[PDB]
This record gives sequence, structure tokens and C-alpha cells, in this order.
Amino acid sequence: HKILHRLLQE
Amino acid sequence: KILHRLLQE
Amino acid sequence: KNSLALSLTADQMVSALLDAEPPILYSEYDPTRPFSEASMMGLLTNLADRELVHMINWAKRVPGFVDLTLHDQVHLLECAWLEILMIGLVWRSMEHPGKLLFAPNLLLDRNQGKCVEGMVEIFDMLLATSSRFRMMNLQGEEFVCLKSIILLNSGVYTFKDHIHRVLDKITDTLIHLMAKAGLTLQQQHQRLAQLLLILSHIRHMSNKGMEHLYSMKCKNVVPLSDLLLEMLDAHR
Amino acid sequence: SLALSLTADQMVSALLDAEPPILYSEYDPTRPFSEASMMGLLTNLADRELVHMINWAKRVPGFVDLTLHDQVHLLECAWLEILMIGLVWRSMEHPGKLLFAPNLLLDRNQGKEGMVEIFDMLLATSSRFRMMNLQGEEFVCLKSIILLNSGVYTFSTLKSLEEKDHIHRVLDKITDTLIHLMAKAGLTLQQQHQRLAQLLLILSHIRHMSNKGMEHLYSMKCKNVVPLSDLLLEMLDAHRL
Ligand SMILES: Oc1ccc(C(c2ccc(O)cc2)C(Cl)(Cl)Cl)cc1
Ligand SMILES: Oc1ccc(C(c2ccc(O)cc2)C(Cl)(Cl)Cl)cc1
Repeated sequence: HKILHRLLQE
Repeated sequence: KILHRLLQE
Repeated sequence: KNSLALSLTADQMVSALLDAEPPILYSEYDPTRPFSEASMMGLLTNLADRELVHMINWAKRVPGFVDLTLHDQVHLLECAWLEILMIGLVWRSMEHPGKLLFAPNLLLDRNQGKCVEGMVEIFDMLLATSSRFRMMNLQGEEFVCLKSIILLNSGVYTFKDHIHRVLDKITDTLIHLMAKAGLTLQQQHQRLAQLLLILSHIRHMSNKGMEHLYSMKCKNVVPLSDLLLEMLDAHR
Repeated sequence: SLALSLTADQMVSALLDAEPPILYSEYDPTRPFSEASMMGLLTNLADRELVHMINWAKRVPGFVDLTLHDQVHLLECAWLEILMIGLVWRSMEHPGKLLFAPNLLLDRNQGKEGMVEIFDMLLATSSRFRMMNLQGEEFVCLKSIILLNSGVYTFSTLKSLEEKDHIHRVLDKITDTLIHLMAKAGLTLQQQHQRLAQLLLILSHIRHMSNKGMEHLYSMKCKNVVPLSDLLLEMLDAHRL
């Protein structure tokens, strides 16, 4: 759910 | 100052 | 399974890291030199938040990083983010003795740190690191190596082979740069040690800074982005 | 300065000769222990170790060339890192355990408060020492590097900068000594540089552990259940948490 997860994938 | 003293003797 | 990072040459490594470098960002253009704790920490927090986004995209371009699982990537960045922001700050500040160049339009000195409780100690540590780098004549090629070492090293022992192989590659790269710079054998290993020992101080500054950020959080005066909040919370 | 005139072999010999003793704790396997009394044991041990550390520091080449004030500073900054690396060294041959003392060997289960996170980091460092097959000669070099390096950037005058200059020269000598040891052990030049980096990167993790420990120690003081010794309290306060 972490934002960092999303950013690392984006 | 304990450390200070121990460094002396 | 095999990582492309290990097959690169020293020069290829240097060029990849140089090319991955994030941009130097600006602060708000208001000419009011911050003297309040609020405006001070407000500007720095805003800047840090934007820098973090670039950092995340920088990390993905460090050879060997994307070979790790997402979870490993998250762990490394959560552990290293403040160290990385700080070494970057220190590097930018190197040619400005006595000043911290947070941005081209935000150049601060220790007196301005005095207005934020607990910040003057951190500013002084940063300034000392900057001076040390300047007196060592740190090169940009060495800087990008050190920054990548921080990314890979800081969290590696809270989890390995892949990471340590890459770290070895970067060590090879540093020595390569020093030999290319004409240093003798004894000068090479001595300089390698000097640079790596500074990473201990950078870690120390990050730890102290993290404590300061946590207090700033509980004071609830300056709003923190969800991103910055999640990065901070990772340090318990 | 006698320090800057030492050969690599003499430096190793000097450091080995200065090694402090391994002390015992008051642990009694038949006695029940609370989290509080277990931490009382470790606090007691640390306090006793500190006295030996102070007298060990005096025997590290270069250290007594510094002013009393500078000696005080280096030790205030490095004390917990030094205790921790010593603990990690003693534990290297006991996977999963921390050998606080010959009569006190703990696993992470005996970490139960917040000490558990620190135990885990210490265990990981020991595991790392084992992975690397850290040698005793390399260990004593690393320990002296910590003493000299940790406080060197947190020290007035242009003269007071000369004090910092001497330390860097001694540090370089210890680097030379490390390289000398690896060269003797048959390592290639590439291997020597890689291993030197590996060893020095560990010091970053030790700094981290010390910082985390320093915070736990401060919280213990405030909870005021586990009595800290007077020397320990003064060392802790030197960090102003
Ligand atoms: O490029 C940088 C920007 C901000 C910082 C810090 C920072 C980080 C996060 C914040 O919310 C505020 C300041 C300090 Cl702690 Cl040095 Cl002011 C460090 C480097
Ligand atoms: O040889 C050692 C003894 C105690 C310690 C620490 C220590 C230091 C001071 C104390 O009051 C309690 C524990 C921990 Cl927190 Cl790692 Cl157990 C470290 C190494």
C-alpha cells in the first residue's frame, strides 16, 4: 500500500 | 567528569 | 538470474552513474530569507519531497538495483533516503565554504539553523562534511560512486550476494578512477579508506536528522507529504 | 610521535598487546530474570568494560598525543560502537547467539523490550564477520579506526585543526596496516581493495547500531526502572538525546 511501491513501479 | 578523571590516572 | 551490472566495465559503470544523476532543483522564489521555524522547515520539506521523487527514479538507474525484488528495492531506499539526500546536499555545497546549498536559490548558513530547535547541530555536521570533501578534492565521478554505495550498503545487513558483488564492482570502479587520476598504489588505498570512512559520519548525520524529523512530525507545525511520512515511519 | 613511526607489523603487535580482557557477568542460570534484571546485568557488564576500554584507548598509537579534551570527545562519541564491535567479535563463532560474556550467551528470545531490534542487527553483523572470515588482526585495526574516526568531524582555531590532522595520519597508517595484512594473506591487489572496502562499510552499520542503542539507553533512563551507572549516564548525556 506504500506510495514508494507505486513509484518504484511507475 | 568521570571519563575525564579516568583518562588522567 | 545473472545481472547485467557485473558485466559492465569501469568506464561503463561511471558513465551509467553519471547519466543517472538527478537534476538540481529550486526552492520557492520568494525573496524572504526564512527566519521562522515554519517557513524554514516548510521550504526544506517541500524541496526534500520533490527530490525524493527524482531519487526513486535515479535508484532504478543504478546498475544492479532493478535486479532486486521490489521488496528489496523498497527496503534499501527506506533505509538510505536521508543519507542520500544529505550526501547530495554536501556535494552541492562543496564549493561554498560555510554555506549549505539546498538549492541555487536557497543557500543557508549555521545562523539560520539556529532558528529551528535542534537544526544547528545538524547544519554544523553537514558543513564539516562539506569542508572535508572540499579539502579532499572530491571528484564528481567519485561522488556518484559513493552515493550508489550508500544506496546498496546502508540496508544490506537488515535483510545479499548480488548486492555485495555489485558493491565490489563499485569499489573496483573507485580504484579505477583513482588510478586514472594518477594516484600511486598507497595513495589509492588510503584515499579509498578516507572516502569510505566518511560514510560512517553520513550515517550518523542521517540518524540525528531522522530524530529531528520525527520531532518535527509530533510538533505537527509543518505538514509532511504522505511520501515523506512513509519514509520517516520506516525508521520506527 | 612514536605512532607515525611504527611499521605495519609493529602496529599489529601494539594493538594485539593492548586488547582488553573478556569480563564475566553476574548471570546465574538458576535465578529468574525479568527484562529489567537482564538489562541490569548487561548495564553492569558494560560499565566494567568501559573502564578497561578507557585504559585500552591510551595504548592505541597516537591517542595520547591528543589533548585530554580531544581524548574525552573521541571516547564519548565512540564508546558504544567499540563495546558493540567487541561483542560482535566475541560472538562470531556462535551463530544465532551474542556472547556478552563467557557465562552469558543469549539468543534473540532473551531480547524480551526494544532491545530486540538491536540484538538482531548485532547478530547480522556477527553473521557478516563470519561470512568474511574476519581475522583477529583485522578486528583490532577496525576497533582502533572507530575510536579515532567516529568523533573526528564533530570537534575553534586553526591550531585546533592540527589535532585533527594528526588523527588522519594515524588513520592512514592503520589503513596501510590492513592492506599489509591482506597482502600477507595472499590476496590479489583487486581482492585487497575489495576486502578493505567491505571491512570499512561495516563501520557504517556499527555507527547505525550505536545510534539506535543510544536512543534505547536514553528511554531506559527515563523509564527509570533499570539503574544506569554514573559513568554510563555521563557518556549517554554526552550525546544529548
Ligand atoms: O537536499 C536536502 C533537503 C532537505 C534535507 C533535510 C530535510 C529533510 C526532510 C525534511 O522534511 C526537511 C529537511 C534536512 Cl534534515 Cl538537512 Cl533540513 C536534506 C537534504
Ligand atoms: O559488551 C557489551 C555490553 C553491553 C552492550 C549494550 C549495553 C550497553 C549499555 C547498557 O547499559 C546496557 C547494554 C547492549 Cl544495549 Cl548491545 Cl546490550 C553492548 C556490548
